[PDB]
Order: sequence, then structure tokens, then C-alpha cells
Amino acid sequence: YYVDWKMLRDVKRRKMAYEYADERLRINSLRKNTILPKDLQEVADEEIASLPRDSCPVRIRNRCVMTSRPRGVKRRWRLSRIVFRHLADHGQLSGVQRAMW
Amino acid sequence: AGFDDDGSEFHEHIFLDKYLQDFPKQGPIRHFMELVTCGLSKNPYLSVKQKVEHIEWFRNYFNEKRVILKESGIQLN
Amino acid sequence: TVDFIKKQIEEFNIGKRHLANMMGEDPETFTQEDIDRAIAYLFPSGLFEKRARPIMKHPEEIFPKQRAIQWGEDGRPFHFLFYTGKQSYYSLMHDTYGKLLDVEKHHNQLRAKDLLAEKTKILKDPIGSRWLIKEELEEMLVEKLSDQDYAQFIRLLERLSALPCGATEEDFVNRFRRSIPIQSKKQLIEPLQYDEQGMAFSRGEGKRKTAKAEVVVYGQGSGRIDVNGVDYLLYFPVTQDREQLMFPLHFLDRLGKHDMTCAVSGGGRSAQAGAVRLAMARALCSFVTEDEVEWMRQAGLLTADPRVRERKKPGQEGARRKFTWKKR
Amino acid sequence: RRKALPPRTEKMAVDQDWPSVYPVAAPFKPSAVPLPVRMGYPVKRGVPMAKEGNLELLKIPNFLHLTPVAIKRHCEALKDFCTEWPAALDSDEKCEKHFPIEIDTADYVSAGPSIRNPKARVVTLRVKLSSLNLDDHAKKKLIKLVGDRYCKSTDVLTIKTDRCPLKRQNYDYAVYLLTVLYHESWKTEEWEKK
Amino acid sequence: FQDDPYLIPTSSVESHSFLLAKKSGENAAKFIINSYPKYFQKDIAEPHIPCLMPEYFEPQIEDVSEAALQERIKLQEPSANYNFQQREQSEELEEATEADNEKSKTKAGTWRTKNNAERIFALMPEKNAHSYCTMIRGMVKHQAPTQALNLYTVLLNNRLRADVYTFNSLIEATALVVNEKFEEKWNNILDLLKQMVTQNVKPNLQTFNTILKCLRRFYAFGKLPALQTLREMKAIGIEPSLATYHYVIQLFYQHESPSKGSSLIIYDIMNEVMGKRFSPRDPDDDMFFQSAMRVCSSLRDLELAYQVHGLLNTGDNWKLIGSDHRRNFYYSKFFNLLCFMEQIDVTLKWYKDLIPSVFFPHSQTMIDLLQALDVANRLDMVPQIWKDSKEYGHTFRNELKEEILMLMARDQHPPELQVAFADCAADIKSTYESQPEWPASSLNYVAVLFLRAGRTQEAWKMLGLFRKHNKIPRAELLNEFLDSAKASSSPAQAIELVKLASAFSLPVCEGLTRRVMAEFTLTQEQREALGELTALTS
Amino acid sequence: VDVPKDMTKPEITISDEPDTLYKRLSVLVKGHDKAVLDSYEYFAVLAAKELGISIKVHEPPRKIERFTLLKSVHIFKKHRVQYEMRTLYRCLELEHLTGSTADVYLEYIQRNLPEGVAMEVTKTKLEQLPEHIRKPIW
Amino acid sequence: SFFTKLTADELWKGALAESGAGARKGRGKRTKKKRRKDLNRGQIIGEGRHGFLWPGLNIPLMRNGAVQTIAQRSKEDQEKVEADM
Amino acid sequence: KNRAARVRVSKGDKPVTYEEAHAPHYIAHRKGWLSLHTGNLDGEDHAAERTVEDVFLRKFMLGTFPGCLADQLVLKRRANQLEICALVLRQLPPHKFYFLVGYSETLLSHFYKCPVHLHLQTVPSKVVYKYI
Amino acid sequence: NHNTYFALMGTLRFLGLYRDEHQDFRDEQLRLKKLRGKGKPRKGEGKRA
RNA sequence: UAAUCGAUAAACCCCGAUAGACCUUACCAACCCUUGCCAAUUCAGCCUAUAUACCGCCAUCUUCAGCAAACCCUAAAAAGGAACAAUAGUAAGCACAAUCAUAGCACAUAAAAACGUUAGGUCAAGGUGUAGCUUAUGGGUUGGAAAGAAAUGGGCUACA
Ligand SMILES: [Mg+2]
Ligand SMILES: [Mg+2]
Ligand SMILES: [Mg+2]
Ligand SMILES: [Mg+2]
Ligand SMILES: [Mg+2]
Ligand SMILES: [Mg+2]
Ligand SMILES: [Mg+2]
Ligand SMILES: [Mg+2]
Ligand SMILES: [Mg+2]
Ligand SMILES: [Mg+2]
Ligand SMILES: [Mg+2]
Ligand SMILES: [Mg+2]
Ligand SMILES: [Mg+2]
Ligand SMILES: [Mg+2]
Ligand SMILES: [Mg+2]
Ligand SMILES: [Mg+2]
Ligand SMILES: [Mg+2]
Ligand SMILES: [Mg+2]
Ligand SMILES: [Mg+2]
Ligand SMILES: [Mg+2]
Ligand SMILES: [Mg+2]
Ligand SMILES: [Mg+2]
Repeated sequence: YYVDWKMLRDVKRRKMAYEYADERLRINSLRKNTILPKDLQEVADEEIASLPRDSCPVRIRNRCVMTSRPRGVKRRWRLSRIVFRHLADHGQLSGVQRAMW
Repeated sequence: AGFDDDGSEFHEHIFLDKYLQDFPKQGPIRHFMELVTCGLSKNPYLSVKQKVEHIEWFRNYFNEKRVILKESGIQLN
Repeated sequence: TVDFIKKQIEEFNIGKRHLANMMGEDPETFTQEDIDRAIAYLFPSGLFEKRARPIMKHPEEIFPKQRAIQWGEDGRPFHFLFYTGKQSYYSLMHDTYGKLLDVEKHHNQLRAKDLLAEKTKILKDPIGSRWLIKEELEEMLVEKLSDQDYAQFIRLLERLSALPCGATEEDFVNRFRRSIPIQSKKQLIEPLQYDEQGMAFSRGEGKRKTAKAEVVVYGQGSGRIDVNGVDYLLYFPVTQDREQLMFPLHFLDRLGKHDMTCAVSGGGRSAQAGAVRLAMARALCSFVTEDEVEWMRQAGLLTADPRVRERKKPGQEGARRKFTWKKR
Repeated sequence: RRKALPPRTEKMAVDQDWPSVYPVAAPFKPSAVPLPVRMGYPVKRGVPMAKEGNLELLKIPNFLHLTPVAIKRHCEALKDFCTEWPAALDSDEKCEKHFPIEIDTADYVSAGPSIRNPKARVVTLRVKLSSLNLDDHAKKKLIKLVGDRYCKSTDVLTIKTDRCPLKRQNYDYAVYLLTVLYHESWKTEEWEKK
Repeated sequence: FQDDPYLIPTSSVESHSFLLAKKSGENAAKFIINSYPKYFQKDIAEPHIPCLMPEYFEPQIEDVSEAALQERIKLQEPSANYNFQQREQSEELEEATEADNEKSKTKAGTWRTKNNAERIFALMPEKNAHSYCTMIRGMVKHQAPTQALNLYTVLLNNRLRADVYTFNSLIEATALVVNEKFEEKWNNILDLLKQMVTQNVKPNLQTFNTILKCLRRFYAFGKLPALQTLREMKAIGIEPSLATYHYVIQLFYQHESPSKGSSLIIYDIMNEVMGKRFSPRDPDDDMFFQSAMRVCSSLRDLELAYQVHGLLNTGDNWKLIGSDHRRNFYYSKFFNLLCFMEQIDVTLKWYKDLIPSVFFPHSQTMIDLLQALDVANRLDMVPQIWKDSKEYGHTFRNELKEEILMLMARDQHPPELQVAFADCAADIKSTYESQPEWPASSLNYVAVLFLRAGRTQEAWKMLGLFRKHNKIPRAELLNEFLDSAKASSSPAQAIELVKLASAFSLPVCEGLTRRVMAEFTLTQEQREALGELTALTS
Repeated sequence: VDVPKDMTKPEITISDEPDTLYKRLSVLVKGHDKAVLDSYEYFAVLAAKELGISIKVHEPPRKIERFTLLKSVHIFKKHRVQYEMRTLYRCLELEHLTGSTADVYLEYIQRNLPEGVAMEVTKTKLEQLPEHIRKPIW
Repeated sequence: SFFTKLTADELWKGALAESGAGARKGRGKRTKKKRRKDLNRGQIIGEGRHGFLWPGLNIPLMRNGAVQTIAQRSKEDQEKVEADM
Repeated sequence: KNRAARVRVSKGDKPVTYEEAHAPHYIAHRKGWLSLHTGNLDGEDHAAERTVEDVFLRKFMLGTFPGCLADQLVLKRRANQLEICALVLRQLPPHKFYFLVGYSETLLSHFYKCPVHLHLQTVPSKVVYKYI
Repeated sequence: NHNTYFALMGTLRFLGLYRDEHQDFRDEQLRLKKLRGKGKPRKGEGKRA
């Protein structure tokens, strides 16, 4: 199993975003330019809206890997602020130490 | 090591003008495809075949949607 | 634990031979400094505490001083002061008092015979002699000591030293004396240099508030300062900044008698002026005699400025200004 | 049936060669090291912990396989693979006259299962304009053609290529740009007359 | 092996068991990897190492007969089931599809072979080149070469040439069948050899390897054709492998027992062999070094034992001997010689290098240590060898401890080695009484050890422990200990000696009674001298 | 005493293609602790001295990356815990090398690189001139 | 969901709550029992719910002089072992 | 009061190892890191990919060596091959030790697509540094 | 892939090579719960029955 | 209002959250699925209640110095244990101190601060004992979670 149902749904969102990465990249090119006439751009808006909801990368939420905490998570280690401390204080992460200056 | 990129060279990545021959030369389609080609040519994250498919996608999309280009008022093929 | 230390001796010796074999140096010429370098190379532990680094020393250096056996196989203690708790300290005190009484009797006999041949050896100021601290007495007398007992021993030593001294008791007291280093805080004076057909040349370095300054001084030129290729008036429009520049020159009456080029990097408008002041002061030492260098360092030109910006602390505003604390 | 064996310390020879004991990187097994070494913060009445069961000694990297004798023995065997540097290029002044083109290439290493590092594709080319056959007109055209990638004070043209995924593609792209810049700085077009 | 002492093997059987346990661990992991491939489908390494990918034992296509066979041949019973399913729908199989299917049976796998072989010829007109490669290789282990001899004639009549692997098997097939006649079988091999050159196929290394392999089990006087074909190999330009010399050395070893002249032939051929760096390009190169040092160990030739030891490390120290059963025999027979020809210094210098490092001696090797120490009268190393024998030969301790202690009775006892004399005896005798038959000869050793050491107190206690063991030693020991007691003026021990000896009726009790009388006269104990006479009379 | 004989058998061949030349090979060794970097500096300098390269070694300034996290779990923002990451740099500056000499030095250097450190290799390849630019006129 | 698991010592320390804040002054003792059971008491390492026999853990390494392969107990033999445990 | 990575002091009879006897404010001062790799450096990447493997290795080794693990693992990462230094009590026989070491050296390699070394150091018991 | 991690560890626990103390604790607690008499009801009978 | 929750004296109030258009989101209204993430499990899953059962993490006294195992003594002992020209106190250890970091010292800062008090905060970082849901207090889709009559805390901008 996964840690949480929210994590379960986020994995599906990431998978479908990767599956539709190319299509959205191609459709957004027709919308983000001024050279082409607006008549085709209004239809481009329609087909980019016709895509499934979870396909956009905006719905992707960066949670923690271990505890799936939706907030307080560092991007470098993909770890929550609590699990990161729990590991660093035990010394299982290299180069990480208490700051004294 | 272990990544040859199908034995491609710099001319297969930088110069994609050879794939723009079946497009209107003097229309806004060239204005848009030249920016697309410039973007793809500065892309080290993709192989040559993926850029070929990227060009072919615009190819078939433009050749499929023919009524809109004729209705827009500009003569496009 | 005597046999354990004895085995540690042979283990340390065979390890020393094997370490010499590893490094390829002569085990006969292989010394403790070489042991330290060898361990620092083989086991490069990066730790801020030096005692946590791998260390290989003599067992009598690593292990503390162990108490010897206090009684024989018949149960009778060896020393006669064993039942006093601190046999070594009380034996030292007893010996000191016995020698005090011996000195008293000898001096009484000498005074009766009207013979004064002793001298005052109590003042050892030019040598810099001091009395042992409690730690230096605890490393000698292996058992633990007390502050009041240490003070009593020192006060008895003063009584012994306040009496006419002979030969043996002076040597006995001398082993309880430590010599201090020279607390002379005189600085090193840079010798006057001559570079490329130029006379009266010197250099100085200064640093204040993250601003590094180098001053090149010529004692044969006229009075002018060139800062970073431009004039000092242009570089320091503020009057106070130029007052800082005049502060070292005016004190030594060397305003128009030196030509100087200053190169300063970092800091703000006043930090650069202060760093240039410090560097200029440290550079003008060579062109003056010794009696004015002390006046200058007592005026504050030769001392750096450790007043640096303190780091902001979490939960506060400016490392001192706390948040608005609401009582209720 | 428990069985405890005395370590190799009692069997270690005094003149035994240490490269034979520690040829490659090892986790510093205490039974293979006759060196009695104590690592750790001492106790007020105790002493730093010995080598047996010491985690601090295992944490640190050991350079026992890189003792000076072993380094000598290893480097002596590598002399057959290396080639001799020509003495005709001892000083940079003749190196600039003979090989004026410099190719800055970046190589990276990191511990892990992965090799691909995106910073490895960047290739730099540095060429001095004082070693080419440009005339006055072609030089003044080339300066404005390149723009800010030419240093006026040092007279060096820099071409930094990233567009190609591979290092070899970036390299031959860079030499192509150098050739094209040289050839296009020579052509005087109609609009140059105004 | 792991370098931790708790994991370092102590004996050869322990090393073998540890290696086998480690191997069991690895293939147990591989079983999990193959059984659950979906847990290892994710790839992290960029170079995409293929050896770390899971393997699949399932066919890709099941419905198509032409596709199922090519998978099930390479992946035993499923191979036959694939043929049974392919022949159900009358699917035509060419000469290439079933050749590998037949090879699959020839590799793994009596009565089923005939049924399979009928499907080989009757079903399809298959090519002879793909027929013999299965048949002739199958019936050799099926123990029936008479029908392979018929397929040879079928192949000859079908105008198709015979490859090297045909004659590799046919010569051995006709050689193994012997009925009161060997010359006819050898002549058949000669006829096949002369047809071999006519059939325009060069005789490879393995052909002359097999013809020589055939000659060892029949005649001890068959070395003349063996040497002739040995020279015939050199005449063509093919460098022989190790087994080609090994079989010659084997037959020469067989003829070496009655006449020692062939040993010199072995030596002169070995001298020419050892002049180059070799490469094990033949799978049968394992027994060569076994034979080449058994020839030297039987005839006690260390001058060439050193050269045989030097031959293997010339090419490669490990790629020459396959199994550990043979490396143990290697080192045992090397050190059997090395101990007692060359000097004790050389023996001890090689002892610490071969005994604890490579492999642990067998029961044969340990006796050679004793024989090497006894001839040169070396005593300082006896406790040094005994401590290693405790850990290595505990299994043979009950059968070999008897001969490790006689060396002490042959040499003298210096006054500086009393502690070494005491420690070994104490360690030997303190373990058997806590559990191990105790022989009476070790008491005669401990008595003489303590006699010159002057320790009668410890010598007396251990004597009674065996007298209470329901067995009594000889009376020479009793007389020696009586001399020891009278030297220290202890008459109290002699009365208990004689009382517990005369009751068990030693054969030299008549002299034991005289020695106690002399001791009592010396120590002024005539009252007790008469008292013990009264006790023995009663 | 038992030393094997004929232990050496390498495969070395000399090709006719001219060897590549390098002017400066920069090595930036980054690590967490200074003792490992110092021992590695000693090892690399000594190994370069046997091969005759005349290395120059200097220490680039360190980089300290600090960040701040909450001290408690649910609600305490006045109290924080600050963590630190130190990165120390060593510069092995090599000059006057060839393609094969650089390859062998990098072999002996990277094969024994520690676990907690990383290396950045910057090669300045030498090249005289390409072909279409030597002395052409279009 | 494997990274969400902890050590049995940590599980028991929270289960028994021996260091609870209410048990310090004396508010506890209402349910006066604290029993901790070690789950690895009679747990032989090699045995599992599948009943696999491994030559290194459950069964000896060698039988009849030959190497033992990976085996598996029968359904009824596994049930007998289950009844024993 | 700080409570992270700290074993509390008992009446004076608990045995505590050197790693547990030091608070987290002593890391890199008195005690070192239990794992070394390059992802935690300044201009390097792929820190989380190694961190997740680190945690999985801790848990997998704890479950694989039940009750015989003395201290925490030392996870070295050096040129595509990861070494696992473990301190193990001599509770299992060497026959079962050698089964598990060989099992792990291949299972971990096939699960991480990278060579894995396993080194075991056998201790008679848990070594005690502070009071016991 | 937490699914791969969890499934792999569960399978090795079942074959007896990995030992999951947390899962053993859960199993022991659930066994005590079912013995005392408050277990997990069947699907479809909790509400109506 | 159909529309979360917790904190809410010092020790809450730009606090969980270094962060809310769908997601996040645990809230609500409409609709769908019930061995329903996993190899399997009369099983999964619950952000359901209990922080007055917990672990893990912290606030507070607190830059206070005391806590405390093994002992010994008191004309009995609930408890206390000190006189330095010394009258019953030895004492491992945890604290403090020392050391370490802010790359030269000193100072300063940072860090550390034991045993315990507030049944202090956190079942909603995560696991969890106990009591409760299982065609639902579980799992998915869509749309909404206003607004300020009013009071107050902390900051930014200024009133020159
Ligand atoms: Mg959960
Ligand atoms: Mg301020
Ligand atoms: Mg609220
Ligand atoms: Mg509330
Ligand atoms: Mg409160
Ligand atoms: Mg929604
Ligand atoms: Mg929402
Ligand atoms: Mg819910
Ligand atoms: Mg509470
Ligand atoms: Mg105090
Ligand atoms: Mg009391
Ligand atoms: Mg105390
Ligand atoms: Mg300092
Ligand atoms: Mg201070
Ligand atoms: Mg603080
Ligand atoms: Mg402190
Ligand atoms: Mg409460
Ligand atoms: Mg509450
Ligand atoms: Mg919960
Ligand atoms: Mg709740
Ligand atoms: Mg307001
Ligand atoms: Mg605030």
C-alpha cells in the first residue's frame, strides 16, 4: 500500500501528467503565441479544456515521501520537516549538522 | 558512457529546416514553425526522432484543420 | 590494572614497529610526531573536537595515573599515614613542617652563634615563578585534593620561603615552582624595504568590519594619498572619512612627509576608512622609533576592531530586539 | 558450540608488506589491523574506546590501502601506460603560437547508480584573435558579429555550447561555429556599403 | 570468506561448508528474483546492466507451434510437450527446428530415447549432420555404440562428410567395447584416423586427445602408440593442452611402479612442457597437476616438485584446478615431501605460508610434521605446531594424538623448556578427563617431563588418575617414578605405588619390591619396609 | 618465501594516431570534512610526483549552506532549529599532460576516490587549428 | 507503506505507556498491570508462512553427501508445524 | 527540553552505546555521520534518491538480522558500489551468517541495480561506553 | 513505488527471510482482540445484522 | 451560512502553514463503487473518540543548580548530615563547569541546560493501547466553502 489515499491520488495525477506531457506541450504552443490568428486559438482552448482534469501539472502536489505530509517538506530531500530532523539527529544523512555560528 | 543517441550528430539536432518544406513559405505558419524549430534545436533533453514527431504533429494538425485557416482570411496550404 | 598497562606497553611497541613498516620510515628514528602525522594520514577523521580524533600514544600518556598497592599480603599498609585518607598530601605536609622546624632550629643556632650567612631567595620576579595550581598538584599527588588543603599547603610554602634558606630546602621548594612565558606584548616591526630604486618604502595590512585594506607608503615623497587609483578627497567625500585618514598621520607629525597608495575592498564608506586607518598605522611603524609605537598603540591605532555585526537569532528581530511580548 | 579465534595481530609479521594486507578499500576490519588505535571522546576516569567494536573507526574513510609504500608500488607499475610530454612546449608562449585553440571540457563523478549529469554537455572554446589571418575589415566585422563573447582587453573569443545533448556533438558544433564565423566575417555584402 | 574470526573457517570441511552455505544464500536470492520479476522491473542504473535484470522461464508464444519449440528447447519435459503439441496439428518441422529439440534431449537425458529417435528419422528426412550430433552423443552415455557404428556407415553412404566431433566419439565407442581382443579395436581406430584425412577434415586437438584418453584403461604397455601420437600432434603444429600430457603421465605412472625408468621420461617431457606460459583451453586440464605431482610424490623428487609448483603460477595460479577435493590432495602431497627432504628452516618458512593460508592439512600431512621434527631433533616448535593442530585436526585428534607425543621420549629435556613441556601436557590431559580414550604412553611422557623439571607434586597427582581409570600402565613407569621419589626423598609415595600395583599384579612386581626396599633403606624406613611386606603377604 | 613467478602480463599497444594534448587539467575535490581532503591532497601530490607532473595545489574558499526548521511538531514558531551543511574545496591544478598520461593519472585518482567526496574534472584540450580555416578564401 | 513502520521497542514503549505523564504523581494504579511480551521468543529465523525449507536456516546444508536444494513443506506438514507453534 | 535523538538517563544501570550517549548537537564534533555519499554536497544532486535507499537499507537490515544487530549500519557509497558495515552479535552460527550475507549481496544488488558489499564485524556483546 | 516495497517485504516475511516486527505486533494485537471477542465483522452484516 | 480542525494566561493570536482558484482539503451539497492500493488473509480501509493511555517531537521555571545509584552516622531515623585553627560524612553518574562552532587568540554570540512542575501543546507529521464504523464514520467525480453589525493582537505606510 501507499502511505495515504491523498498520496495514492497524487501518484495517479503524476502518472497521467507524464502520460499527457507531450499533448499539453503541443496545445499550449498554439495558445501562447500571437502570430497565429485567434480563430484557431479559441478552438485550441476548447481541446485543451477537453482533456481530463488530473492531466495538468498544476494539480501535482509535492508531499513527503515517508509520511506524505502536504506541507513543510523540503524539495532537495523530498522530506518533511519532522522526518528530516528525525534522520539528521540520528546522523543517517551525510554533511548535515546543527548550525552553530 | 552507454548513451550514443542513435549515433546522431550536431546537424541532426541544430538544423531542422529540412522538415519545414511542406509548409507555406511566406505565411505566418513559417513565422511560427521557425520559433518551434529554434526551441527544439536548443533542446538537449530530446532525441532527433522526438523532434521529428513534434514537427509531424503540427504537420498533421494543420493539414487536418483546413476550414479554420481558410476562414481566417490568409491563404494557407 | 598494572598487568593490563604492561600488556598495553608491548602492544603499543609492536604497533609502533608496524606503523613504521607501513610508512617506510626508520622505526629507530620514528617518533611521536611521526606517529601523529601517520595517524592523521591513515585515519582522516574530520571532527571539530581534537580529542575525538584517533590517537595512538604511550599508555602512561593515555591512561591516568593509577594508585599503587597500599598494603602488603599481610594486610599491613606500607605508609604510616594511610589511615588519614590522603597519605601523599599529608606526607607532603608532614615533610614540609619537618623541614620548617629543621630550618627554625638551624637558624636559632646560627643566631646564637651570631652567624648570618643566608640570603633572601624568595623574590624570583625576573624569572617569573608562580605556585602550582590544584591541577598541577593533583597530577603529582595522584589522589584527589581540596581547595582549602591546597591553600594550606601554599600558605605553608610561603612560611618556608619567608625564612633564611639553606641548600636542600630551596631545591625542595623549587619543584613546586612554575615559570611563566614573557607576557611582553610588543609587536614585530617591519624592516624598511628598498624596491626598484625607491627609498623609504613600507607596507601595511588592515581589516575592520569586513573591509580589507593594503597601504603602500613611501617616506621620501610629499604628502598625498591615492585610493584605488583616484584621490582620497574624491574617494572619501565625507569629512569624517578624511579625519580618519588624518588620524594616524597627525599623531606622528607625518602629514606632508609621506606619499601613500591605498587599496581597500569590501565594507561601506566608514568601514573602508577605518581599515585604511588601521593599515596605515601598522605601516607607519617602520618610519618611527620605538617610543612612539607604544604611544600609538596606547592611542589605539595598532589594535584591530573586533566589533562585527552579530548574527540575527531565530524568533527575534535584530539579534537583540525581541518580538512584541504580550503578557495576556 | 561457540568458537573464538585470536585475530591476525598475533600472526602479523614485523616486515610483512602492507599492500598485500590492504590492496583495495576496506571497511577497516579490526582483526586485520595490528595497530592498536583508540578513537572516541574519553571518559572522565576512562580512556578512548579501543579498535574492537568501535563504530567511529568504521565511519571514517580508511587510507590504509593508500600508504606511501603502496602508492610507490602502484605508480611504478603505471609508468608503462603513460607517454612522455614533449619538451618543445615547456613554456606557454610557444604553445600559443603552435596550438592557439583551447577546449574546456567538463567531466564529473558522483557516488550512486547514475552517471548522466546535465552539466557534462557544456563545452567551451577559447581562441585568440591575434593568431588568425583576419584583416582589418574582417576583424571589425567579426567583433560586432560575435558581440559580448569577445574580450577586448584580452583579445580572446569564447564560444560556449550547450545546445547539443552530447559532448562530442557540442564539440563539433563549436568547431562548425568557429568555421562559419571565420567564413562569414570575410564576405562583404550589399548592405555593408551603407 | 569474511575476515572476522567468528566467520573465518577453521578446517577444510568448515571452509567447504561455509562456501556451500554462501552459495545456497545466493541461489536462494536468485530464486526469489526469478519467481517475482515485477519487483525488479524498475531500472535505476543509467548504463542498464543486464546481469541484474530478472530472468523469465516462460515461452513468449503458446499457440504457434513454430514459435513454441524455439522457446521450449532453450527453456526438459516441456521440450517434449512442445513437440507433442506441434505434431498434433500436422505442422511440418524442418531440419533446423528439431535438431535443437534433439540436442535438448541429448544434453539432459533409455526407452524414451528410442521413441524420440524414431521421431528423428521416420517423421522427416533430417540431415545427417544434425542427426549424428544428437545420436552419437546420446548412446555413449546410454551404453550402446553398436547403432552409432551403423549411423557412421549411413553417413558415409549418404555422401556427407563427417565432422571432427563424429570421430571424437566413434573411436571411444569402438574402444570401450572389448571382448578378448584389443588389437582389432585399435586397428579400427587407425582405419578411422586414415579415413579422417581422406575426408578432408583436419584432426583437431580433441581427436588426438580422445584417442590417447582411450588407451589408458586397457594396456599398461600401450604407451608406444601414445608417444607416437604425442609426436604426431607436434608434427602438425598444434600445441597440446594439459590433458594430452596428463594421460601420458597417467599411463607412465601405471608403468612406473615396476620400473622407475619411465619416471625420467616423465621428467624430461615435463622439462620441455614447463618452458612456456599456458592457458587452460581444455576442460579436462584439471587432473594434470594431480598426476604430475603424484608421480613426484611417489618417487620422492623435491627437485622437480618445486618445478611443478612453479609451473602452475606461470600461467595462472587458480584457473588450473577446479575442485577443492583435488587442491587439498595437491598441498598434502607437496608438504609431505617438503617437510623431510629440505632443511627445517625451509619447512618452517613454507609452513606459515601454505598451511594456514591456502588449505588445512589432511590426516596424512600431520604425521609428516612429526617425522620432520624427530629426524632433526627440533623441540621449540612442537608447542607451536600443536596449537595449530588443535584447531585444524580435531577430527583426527583421537587417532593422531598418540604419535605426536612420542617425539618427547626420543629427545632430551633441556632445563629451559620446562614451561613448554608442562603447558602442552596440561592442555592435553585436562580436556580428556572432562569428557576420548586415554593411552598409557602419555603418562610415561609426563613423568619424564617432570623428572628433569623437579616437579614431583604435579607428577604424582596425574599418575593416580589413570590407576583409578580401571587400567594400569607398565612397571617401567612405576620404577622411573620410584627413582624420582627417592631422588626427592619422598617414601610416602612408594608405599601407595606398590600397594596399588601388586594388587593389579604387574609383571615386574618382583623388581618393584626390590626398588622399594632400596628406597626404604636409603630413607631409614625399615619398619615400613617390613610393614609393606606384611601387607603384600596378606 | 613463496613468491609467484611471471605475474606481469599487460596488454599495451601503441597506435599511430597522434596523442591528444592538454594544457591545464583542473580537479575540484569537494568534501564535508577537511582531514579526508588533506590526506587525499597528500596522496594525489605524491602520486603526481612519481609520475612527474609538477602539480600545484591550492584551497578554494568553503561554502556553508544553512537552513532553518521548526523546533516543535504542532505549534511553536518562536523556537527554531538551524541546520548546517559545510562543503570544503581542494584544487588539484595539473599542467603539461598528454591524453594517455591524463588517463592513467585519472585512473589511479578516481579508482581510489573516497565515498564522502566528489570530483569535478575540467580538461583544457589542445588543438592547433581545424581544416576549413587554415588558409582558405571562401 | 513499508516506510511507515517502526521498531518493536518503540511500539511497546507507546503501547504500555510506562512513561506516561499521568502515572508520575500517582493518578495511575487504577489498572495495575504492565506486561510486555517479546514476539521473537520462539521465532526460528528460516520458517515462514509459506513453509519454505532453506538449506542455510531450516534444514542442514548436506544430506546423504549431496547438496540440498530449496524445498517446501506439504500442506499437512505445514499445518502440523503451525499447530506446534 | 530537547528530546530528539536522545536516550534519557535512568537510575544508573542502563547500558548505552557511544552513538546513543551523544546528543545530536555533537554530530561532526564528537561523533560522525552514519552514512556518507555525494548527494549532500553543494553542487551535487540526487540526494533524495539516496536517502530513500538509505532508509530502506536500515529497515531491511534490521529485519534481516533480528536481535543480533549491535549498532546502526554504516552505509558507504563509493563509485556505484555501496558497502554496508554492520556490527553483529555472535548469536547465529556461521552457517546461517554465510547464508544471509550471500543472500543480501545479490538481492540488494538486483533491487538497486548497483553492486553491494556486505561486511560484518562480530562482537561478543553490545559494547558499553557510558555507565552500565 | 511503495507498492513494490510493501509487497516485497510482505512476501519475504511470509517466506521467512525478512522479519517485520511491526506486522508481528499488529498480528498479535489483532489475535488478542479476536480472542477477547471484538473482531472484524463480515462485509454486509454489520449494519442490518 | 450546507460548510473543517487544533492553539486560544505568562508558554495563543503572519500560531500548525518556509503558505488555500480545482489539487492541497481532513468541510458541505449533489451524484457512483462496495474483499474496494498489497502476494494473500470472516480481509483492506477510518484525518472516528480518548493528548486525562502513548511513543516520537517541543513550550515553561531555565544560563536555577540541582538530581541521583552504592554506602555510613543519629540515645530512632517523619528526616537530617555542615563548621577548614573543621564538630559525619565518602560518593560512580547525570547537570553546571570545561570543550567545541562563528577557520589566529581574548571577549561575545551561538549551542547546551539534568531530575521534575504545569494530567501544558500535538490521536490531524508518522505508528499507536482502549472504545467504536464495514453497501459506511470507507473509497471516487463535479460544484461551493461567502459576508462583516462589531471588538482585538502583530506588522507595513505615514502624519512631514
Ligand atoms: Mg495513515
Ligand atoms: Mg532593527
Ligand atoms: Mg479556525
Ligand atoms: Mg478548541
Ligand atoms: Mg497555557
Ligand atoms: Mg473538490
Ligand atoms: Mg478546495
Ligand atoms: Mg473521512
Ligand atoms: Mg499532556
Ligand atoms: Mg553543585
Ligand atoms: Mg538520610
Ligand atoms: Mg557524585
Ligand atoms: Mg578558536
Ligand atoms: Mg567563555
Ligand atoms: Mg539558546
Ligand atoms: Mg556548558
Ligand atoms: Mg490537557
Ligand atoms: Mg487540546
Ligand atoms: Mg492516527
Ligand atoms: Mg481528533
Ligand atoms: Mg483587524
Ligand atoms: Mg508573531
